Amino acid sequence: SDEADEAYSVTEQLTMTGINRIRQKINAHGIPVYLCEACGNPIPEARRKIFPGVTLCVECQAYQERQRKHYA
Amino acid sequence: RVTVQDAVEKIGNRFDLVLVAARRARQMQVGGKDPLVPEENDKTTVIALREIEEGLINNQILDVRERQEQQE
Amino acid sequence: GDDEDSHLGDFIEDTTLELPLDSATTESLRAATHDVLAGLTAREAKVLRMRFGIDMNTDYTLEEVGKQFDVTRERIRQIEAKALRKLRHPSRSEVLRSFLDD
Amino acid sequence: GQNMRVAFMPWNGYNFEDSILVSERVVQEDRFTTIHIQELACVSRDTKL
Amino acid sequence: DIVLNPLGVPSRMNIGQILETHLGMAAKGIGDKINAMLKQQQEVAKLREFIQRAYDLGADVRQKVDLSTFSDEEVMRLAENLRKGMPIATPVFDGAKEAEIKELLKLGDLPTSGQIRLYDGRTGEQFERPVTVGYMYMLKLNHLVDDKMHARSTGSYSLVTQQPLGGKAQFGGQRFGEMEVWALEAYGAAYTLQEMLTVKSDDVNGRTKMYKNIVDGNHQMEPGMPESFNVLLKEIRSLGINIELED
Amino acid sequence: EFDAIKIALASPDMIRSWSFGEVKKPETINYRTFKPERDGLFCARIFGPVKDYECLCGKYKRLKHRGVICEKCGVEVTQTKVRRERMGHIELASPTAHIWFLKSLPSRIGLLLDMPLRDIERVLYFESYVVIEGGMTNLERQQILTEEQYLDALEEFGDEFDAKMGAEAIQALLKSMDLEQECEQLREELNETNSETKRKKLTKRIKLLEAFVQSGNKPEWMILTVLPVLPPDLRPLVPLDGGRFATSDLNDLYRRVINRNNRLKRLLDLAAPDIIVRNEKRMLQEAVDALLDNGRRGRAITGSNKRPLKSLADMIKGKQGRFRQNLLGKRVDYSGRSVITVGPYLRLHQCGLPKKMALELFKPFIYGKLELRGLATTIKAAKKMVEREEAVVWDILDEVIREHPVLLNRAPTLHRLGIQAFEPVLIEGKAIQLHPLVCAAYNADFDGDQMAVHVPLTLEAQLEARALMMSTNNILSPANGEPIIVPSQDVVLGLYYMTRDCVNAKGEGMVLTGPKEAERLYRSGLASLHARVKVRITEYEKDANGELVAKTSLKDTTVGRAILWMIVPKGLPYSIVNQALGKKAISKMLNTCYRILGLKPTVIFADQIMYTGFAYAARSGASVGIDDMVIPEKKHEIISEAEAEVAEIQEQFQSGLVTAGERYNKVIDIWAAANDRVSKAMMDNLQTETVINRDGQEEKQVSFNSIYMMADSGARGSAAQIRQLAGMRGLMAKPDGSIIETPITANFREGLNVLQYFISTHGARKGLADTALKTANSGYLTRRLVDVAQDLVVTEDDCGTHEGIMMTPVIEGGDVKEPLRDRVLGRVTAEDVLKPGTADILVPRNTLLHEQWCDLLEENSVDAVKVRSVVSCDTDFGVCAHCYGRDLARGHIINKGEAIGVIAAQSIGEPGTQLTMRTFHISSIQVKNKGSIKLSNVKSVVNSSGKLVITSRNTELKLIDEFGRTKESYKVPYGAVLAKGDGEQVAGGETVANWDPHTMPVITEVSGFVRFTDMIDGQTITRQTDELTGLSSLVVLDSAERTAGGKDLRPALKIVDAQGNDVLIPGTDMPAQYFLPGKAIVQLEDGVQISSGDTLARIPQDITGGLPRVADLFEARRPKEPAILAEISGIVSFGKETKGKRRLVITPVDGSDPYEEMIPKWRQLNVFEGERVERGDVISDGPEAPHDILRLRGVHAVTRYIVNEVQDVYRLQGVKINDKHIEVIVRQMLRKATIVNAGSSDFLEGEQVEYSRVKIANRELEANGKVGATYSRDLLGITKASLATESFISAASFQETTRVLTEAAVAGKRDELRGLKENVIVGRLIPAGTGYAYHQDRMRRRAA
DNA sequence: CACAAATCCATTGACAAAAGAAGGCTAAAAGGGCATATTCCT
Ligand SMILES: [Mg+2]
Ligand SMILES: [Zn+2]
Ligand SMILES: [Zn+2]
Ligand SMILES: [Zn+2]
Repeated sequence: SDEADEAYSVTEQLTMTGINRIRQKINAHGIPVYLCEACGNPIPEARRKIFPGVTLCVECQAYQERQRKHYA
Repeated sequence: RVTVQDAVEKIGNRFDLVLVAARRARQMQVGGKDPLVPEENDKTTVIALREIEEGLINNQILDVRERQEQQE
Repeated sequence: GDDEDSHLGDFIEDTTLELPLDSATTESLRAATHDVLAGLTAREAKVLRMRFGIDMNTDYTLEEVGKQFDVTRERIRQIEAKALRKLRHPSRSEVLRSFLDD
Repeated sequence: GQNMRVAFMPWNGYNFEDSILVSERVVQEDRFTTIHIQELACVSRDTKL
Repeated sequence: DIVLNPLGVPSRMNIGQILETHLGMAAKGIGDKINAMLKQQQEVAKLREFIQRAYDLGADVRQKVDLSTFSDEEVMRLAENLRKGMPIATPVFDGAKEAEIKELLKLGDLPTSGQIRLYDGRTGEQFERPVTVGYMYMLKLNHLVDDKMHARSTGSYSLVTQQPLGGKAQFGGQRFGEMEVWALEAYGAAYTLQEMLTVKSDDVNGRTKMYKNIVDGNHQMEPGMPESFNVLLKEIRSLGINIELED
Repeated sequence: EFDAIKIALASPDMIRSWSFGEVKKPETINYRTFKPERDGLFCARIFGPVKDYECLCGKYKRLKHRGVICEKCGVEVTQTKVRRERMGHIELASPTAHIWFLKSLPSRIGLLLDMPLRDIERVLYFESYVVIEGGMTNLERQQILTEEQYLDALEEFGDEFDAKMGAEAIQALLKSMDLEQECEQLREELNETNSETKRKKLTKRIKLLEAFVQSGNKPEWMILTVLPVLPPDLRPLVPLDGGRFATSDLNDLYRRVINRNNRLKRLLDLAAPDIIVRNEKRMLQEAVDALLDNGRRGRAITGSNKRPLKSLADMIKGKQGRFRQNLLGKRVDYSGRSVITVGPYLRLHQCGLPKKMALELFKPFIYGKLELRGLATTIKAAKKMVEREEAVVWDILDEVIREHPVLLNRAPTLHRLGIQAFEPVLIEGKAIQLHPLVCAAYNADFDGDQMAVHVPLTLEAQLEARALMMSTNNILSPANGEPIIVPSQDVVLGLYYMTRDCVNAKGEGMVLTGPKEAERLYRSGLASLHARVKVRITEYEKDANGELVAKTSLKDTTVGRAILWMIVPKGLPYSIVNQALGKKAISKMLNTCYRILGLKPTVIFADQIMYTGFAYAARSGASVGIDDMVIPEKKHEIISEAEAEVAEIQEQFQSGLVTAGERYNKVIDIWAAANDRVSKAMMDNLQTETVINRDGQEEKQVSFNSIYMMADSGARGSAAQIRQLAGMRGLMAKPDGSIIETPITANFREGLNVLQYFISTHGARKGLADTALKTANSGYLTRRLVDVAQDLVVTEDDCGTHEGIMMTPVIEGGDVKEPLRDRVLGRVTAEDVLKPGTADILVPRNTLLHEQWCDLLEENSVDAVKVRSVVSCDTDFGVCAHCYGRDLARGHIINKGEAIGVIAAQSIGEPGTQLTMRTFHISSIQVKNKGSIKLSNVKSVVNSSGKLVITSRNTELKLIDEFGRTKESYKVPYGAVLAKGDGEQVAGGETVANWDPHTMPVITEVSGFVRFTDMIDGQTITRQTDELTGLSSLVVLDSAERTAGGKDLRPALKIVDAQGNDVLIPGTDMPAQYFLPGKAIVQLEDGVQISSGDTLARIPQDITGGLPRVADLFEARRPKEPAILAEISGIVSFGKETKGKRRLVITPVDGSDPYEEMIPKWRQLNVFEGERVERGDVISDGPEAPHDILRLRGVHAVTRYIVNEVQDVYRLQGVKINDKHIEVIVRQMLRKATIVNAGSSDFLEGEQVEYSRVKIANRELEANGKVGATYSRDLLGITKASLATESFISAASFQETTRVLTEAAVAGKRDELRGLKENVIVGRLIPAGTGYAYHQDRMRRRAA
């Protein structure tokens, strides 16, 4: 009907997919590596506790974030 | 006149129904006959569909009446 | 304007068109005058169609009607005067009285 | 605009999708009248006749 | 007076109308209290006392109005202009909370929930589950119908293509666009469509005959050629192209 | 009366035949009088008189002079309309080139003379000569020269050159060349050069030349020497009030071309220098070229207006042009507009009308009646008196409107239900009434929306409107049989408030003698509207043959439900009004009423349900109050906890444990979890907060909060928005998709400070901006669907074929996403339906599966129903009625005539609006429930564990129930660890397969030892020893891992025995040695033992839903990652290596495998080079293209892929749409086709032509003794399938007009009016609907 | 039967008029020319 009555649907679809993507981008479960893969060096157990499923230490993950930031 | 399901009870395809009600209403409006069913002060289309709704008119009865007119 | 893309020419109307009512009027006129011209004498009914441009390629002048009806250039106007003087009757030719609006 | 005693309730379908049901007291108190002073011009262009 | 639809508020999430109509109910209640005090010509002192206590409530509200430099000379006027209802303010984002609205509703003796029992006029019997009232500030937008409603039997016709005009100023007819032609094709309407795009719009000789047969009680229709198609013939043929209508 | 519209090139003698004279002067009119000039662009003599029956000099001014042309002014006195009909011509001083054969895309004069278009351009604009009769010196007809070369050819001989430059040169080129000579020449020069490019190119060009041949058209006709002018009227020079004038740009364009022509004439009689005259000729070619069209030429040569002058062709094409806008979309007389309001009082079969509009539209009717009554004299008196509006005209109007319907219509007519006919009801005021149960069908609220009313004039029109279009006949949607008169927004709230148990109220728990005493007890004020009650009722559960057998009971129910029962008709059972009766249930109620009791009772019951629902929602006093928006008491707790969480993550981020690009995601997920928690808390505190105490103790009931009551009822809104009221309101993502990490912790019952509102504004703005843009293309996919399948109508009654699709539910291992009920309701079975008892013929050959047969199958559980689709209907030029089925607005079998193409388009379109406008995006088979298991394509062996494991590829699991069906299926990949077998009645909750993405094994078929072949280190592979524990193994190495000294070898761990052979795989002529590709992770070293089915070497390794995903999906566009498959069915094997891409061929069982192409290893292989994969088997990667589904798995798969592809876009949206329609667009997508061999045909073998010519041809040639011919099935996207059309008027109306016209011009095409887009143009009846009789009988007239 | 007027269509015979093609008037358009040297813009 009225365009605000529709535009709410557009907005909520946009934001629902936003939350879904940014909530699916966290790794759920698995056997932690105990070592950042890019360096084979230990990922300290605090990081192992917060996100169960991490596979990088802070440095190599930071590098990958910066690399993906330019999208290619 | 409310609904024409009965007109599908009489003939089929729902199109020859309309196009023959139009011919019978030609006969009944452009003075060539009067109705076989008592019109309760109704419009010509109404009467045509009604007398169709009695099994009194369809393509065959109208055409045989046509031939009887050809006897003149 | 309107951002509708209507050009200027999309609003310039016609002036050659016969007003669809005025055609509907005139179809009764040649019928209605046919009505009184029905209840005329064969001379008056024919002479008036003779005198005026009715139902043909027509408007034969008064001398021309004097020839065809074979009476007189002067006598025709007499029966022509006789024609509508009988038609000038209120309560006889009131049909065209309908085609008057002051 | 002007403030009306307004109630929120269906009342018999006269406000179905976005409708409204104004009392005759509103239109009789002259409470929503307006003045539309519209204009009409007319020229005299001397034509060829 | 006005009976809105209570379903508008969930979907259209605009709580402003409920909250504002509650607050306006409080304002008109204060006004009705003042009018009872006034038309009865209660006092000047008691009127002053009540108005004063009405003009202050709510924590640290920025304005400070009092009746020292008044009055009387002023509170009779400041009543007679508030007799229709104490006009309130509310800043755009620093407005009154729900609480101060309810305190207004308690000042005048309206129900704090903002909701009354109403009685159906026709039946005279009483609704269930009290309904909300209050003084919403309505407006009259200028989509006024009687410059909107419009229709034509047979008006004028555009020059180049023999079709009706477009505007209600010029008596344009309703556009029979492209989607409507599909809509009629989807049904069996074919004579409907034929008249709609031949004798009602475009055809020069069929439209006159159509009008005549209407006045003569014969509801027939003589097709003829759509004038727009004749223009398109002259236009396609205006190039070195020979389009023709075969036998 | 005409037929078979024609078109072709125009001869100069033709064009002279049209005109009535030739324009010479560039004058137009007289500037003092406004009479036309002598022979200007408005002539008296040429284009006739100016006013009715008079000359222009005034010598003759009567109708009696009709026809005779005056002698002084010479203007043929006739009607003044004749100026609209005459045409003028122009004799150009020199030749000039038509732009449409010049600069159009395929260059009609380009490939008519072997030339590049730039060559003929250099010729035309007087740049370089072109040789004709160029002697036997250097050239004969083609090659260009220069002025150095022109003079060194004119050097040494003046004779023997005979060439010109420009228009005359091209004209002598065309006028000299013969068609038959060149066609036969390149015919002989074709089959000796039918190389793959040369063959098709020369064949198409010779096709064009032969089309020129049989046309009788002459190429030199293409170049213009006489130019025809429009009549004056179509390019008028109207007088504007105030002395000004208005003309069309055609006028000044004609004027400029006449000026350049006069100038070139003056030049020619001067014999001025050839430079100036050549510039004149160039300029005239420019002028004419910009006359016929404005685009191909560089600069649209504008005027004093700073806009481009609008030339000829622009008045045919484009949106604005005659075709697309004015020739279909045109205004109408007897039609009016107004604002719509509700007026719920009046029945569905009618609408209120303003009295003024009613007296306007039916003006001529009322004139006719006032003359029939004699209440007036003539029509003039009638108009005068109706303008006075005396009393009698009101009764005349009430009389004439009485049974006379009117059409209502809205601006956005999406589907056919956007136009319905009502019976008027004379209303004062100026709004238009409307039955509220029809708004939803229109999709119009009452915020000031405006319908329009047209009057059906013709008596056939009145009957069409009443019998086909009237609202009461049109209640069921066409896109799906769901009734679309459902209670929309407020009557559902009243009905839900009516049927609602409360534990204690007035008169709780009595007994009532009937529903009527319930009503009498409630209105008197002795029981509540909804108090739990034992009631005596009587339900008419008709069970026998139309027998309405009543039977009573003592139902325990609400007083309200008992009341509502009194409006239910005889049919239904009481268990339908014996619930809460929300929005869903009541729609189901109307659906069941239609299903059980016909139509008329359902319409009467619909009006009753609306009346009673409105009345009780009035009684309810259902309000919304600020107290009714409850805030959970435990909200601030959750807020504090989540703020503690965000502080915690911030603390850790300062501790150097996380990235900001993950701190973001953690805080987002924190707030989202808090949001769902707040919503659940608020629902608990609101959905059932109501506690009540009958007989002491308190009890729990659903709440009576009248926001909950308007969400649980489903009237308006849902639980989510009510969250948005009380709880916290989301996170409010930015416009693009970046979510802003600090939520709006407020709600709407509390306020929002400026930054909360500002953060809201991003999403609100984007949403409103893109909902105002689905308006910009409300009808774009609808248009591009209609303009492809419009020409398709049900034409015959039954084509007697047996093909179709085997319907089966859409289940993917979860729950049945689409039962066999819906996918088969209303279709026609092509064969019997055999119960799994294998002798129970249930529906023989042509039983239309209504609710009853589909019911019987439902409780019989047969799920194998071969149903005749439309797409395999054998009919020609249409579809078998019995093939299409029944899904009409009317429940019965389709009837011949119905334009099912258009309704298919409008059904696949209009819910498209209900979709999202923007393309959004989104391991072991554990048995989920009880049953048995079936492995389809189960080609496996007892493996190393003695168990089952996938040696095949397409093993698809199935939760076998004992019903005779497939309960829940799964896919089992290659080498899956089948923890059981096939045919085991198993338990629930069990993983019967397992496999690893990093272990795609090459497990052994049978036993053997670890005895290698070719596995050589340094030459082929690396002697890997993973010495973290010390294990050595010979893993296979790819060619960039293998050296060149072993790259021409094929590594494999050869299957052996304890003896010394290579044990050959039984079934093939090869010994078993499992050749391995790169990365083939091997462990078993040389000489180790294995047995049958052991782990040899286990090599390692989102759905969209938008609308423009669908238009693409209806286009067969080759996606980014196509998946090619096998063209042959047999054992495969590799080939050449890395010519950019790997090579490998699929070897037949006995035939030849010449099939190989550039297989890139970037796209990973899923099959080795030793499997017997059949045609249509998965080798490539990614998303399969729909084309290859057709060419490999046939037409039925490509349609079952496409309907099951586009349906799930609707499915993923919650939208419902029938599948029948998505086939009818399919059937247009594959109408073209290509040939396999000529045989007895008349076309090229490697050619393309539509199906039906072949379909009529080689089925007829079987009737003859001659051979049939074979054909390849093409497949075109809708916009690409739509251009290919048999007409040339149906194509000009929608596609590139100039492209269609020149092609259909040079082709000499002849259109015989068929389809629905052309007959609208010509304005005769349509072939499809009511005018199906009118068009067949033309065939009898076209049959003598 | 059978004689005397009112007046029918028949001219007859005068006049007042309307236009219809030429004759006089004249304003309009059309054409016919003017050399110290201006040398590629849009
Ligand atoms: Mg709207
Ligand atoms: Zn690292
Ligand atoms: Zn003349
Ligand atoms: Zn079929």
